[PDB]
Amino acid sequence: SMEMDEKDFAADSWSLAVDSSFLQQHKKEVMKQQDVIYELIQTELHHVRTLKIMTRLFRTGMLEELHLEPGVVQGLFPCVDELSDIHTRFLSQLLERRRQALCPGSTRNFVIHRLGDLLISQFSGPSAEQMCKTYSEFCSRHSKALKLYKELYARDKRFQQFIRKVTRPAVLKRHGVQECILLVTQRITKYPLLISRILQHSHGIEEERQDLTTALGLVKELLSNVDEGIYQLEKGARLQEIYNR
Amino acid sequence: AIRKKLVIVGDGACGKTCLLIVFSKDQFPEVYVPTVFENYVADIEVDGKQVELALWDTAGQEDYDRLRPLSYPDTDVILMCFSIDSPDSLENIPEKWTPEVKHFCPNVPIILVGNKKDLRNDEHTRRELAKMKQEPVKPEEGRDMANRIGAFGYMECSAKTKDGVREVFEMATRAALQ
Ligand SMILES: Cc1nccn1-c1cccnc1
Ligand SMILES: Cc1nccn1-c1cccnc1
Ligand SMILES: Cc1nccn1-c1cccnc1
Repeated sequence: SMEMDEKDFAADSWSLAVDSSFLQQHKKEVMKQQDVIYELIQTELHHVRTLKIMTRLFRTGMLEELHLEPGVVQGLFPCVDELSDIHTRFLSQLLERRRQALCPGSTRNFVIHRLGDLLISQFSGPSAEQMCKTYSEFCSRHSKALKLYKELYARDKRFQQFIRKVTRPAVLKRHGVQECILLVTQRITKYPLLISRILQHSHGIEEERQDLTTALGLVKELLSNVDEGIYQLEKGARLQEIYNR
Repeated sequence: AIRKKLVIVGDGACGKTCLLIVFSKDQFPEVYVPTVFENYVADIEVDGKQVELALWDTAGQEDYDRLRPLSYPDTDVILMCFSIDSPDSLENIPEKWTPEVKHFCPNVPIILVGNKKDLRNDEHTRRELAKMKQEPVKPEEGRDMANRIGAFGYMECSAKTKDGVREVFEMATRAALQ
């Protein structure tokens, strides 16, 4: 992540991120809504950062330092460039909505009143089709990636030294290779939980309540399609084992 | 330190997310209780042994039968949760959660955990449950379910007051080490 965004999302909540004199000007219901919107953006910023650790620290580091057989790095990090493009673009839209809402003279005081339309756009049309195709591919390659990682760590000395080196810093404690893969798989199922709680506090404007209800429905349709499109790939699996599923 | 992995499973209203949040922060948040839990790696020292215990939640995966099992690879200990204010969450333990965990995590110890124990003597909870001819889960009902499903053990906690929370994770670390 970049320092400007990390500082804007360093606080545990929206109520602690804004100035107390600004917080005091809002009703409790607005504060509850803003705290959940802030958590959605903060966790999206962290999710994009997990994808950057996968692409820049692990993937590119292996290509530039190690002598792995072709197709091995892609097997460890399936779809990471596509996933990074989807979420970096989504994160850009969320952060621009916050930036437009800032009060003049402030870099921290804002209220986002219209999130629903942005979520409907993300979870409909071509961007939803790309999310569905990419997560169906990623989640079907998840078990294979973990097994390839374990095999390489147990048998390749230079691979083990590389992993221990780049995961040594305290800031990588939660972000080893296997931890990154499960963090990405689990991201998509966090969206309905966050959207439902934002909706619970967005009844004040009927257009907003309707837009968040539509967005929640689109996210659930996407998840159902992804879930129905998954079948774990296994290295060396035989056709007979596949057609006898 | 040796690395171990913990996964918590249970119905949507069982309190698993709150339990992970309270343990990982060592506090019931005073300003904002997070909606979700990403992951955490706890440094735990139990009975003289140092362990890095990676913590994972299955919240949000309850309706997705092909995504949910992706949380299980290489799990060392399972916390199987139910809420004491929800006798319905306990009924789904033996024939939904237990066969799934035994299939994907063979030979992994399961600790059955009764969450929200503070609601057992809460008048509002007793009134709401009495309308459906129900009462908060009794301690013997939790122990009998744990015995029946082949659990490593039975424990209770309250994320709200923090009571019993440290003990659950220290025992989970001992189970993962065996
Ligand atoms: C006083 C305060 N500072 C940050 C948040 N809050 C707050 C406001 C209302 C209820 N609870 C906490
Ligand atoms: C490989 C594995 N270990 C535990 C569970 N799984 C698994 C199997 C099939 C689909 N998803 C996850
Ligand atoms: C195959 C499967 N997917 C999700 C859960 N299960 C399951 C359920 C019961 C027993 N064994 C596996």
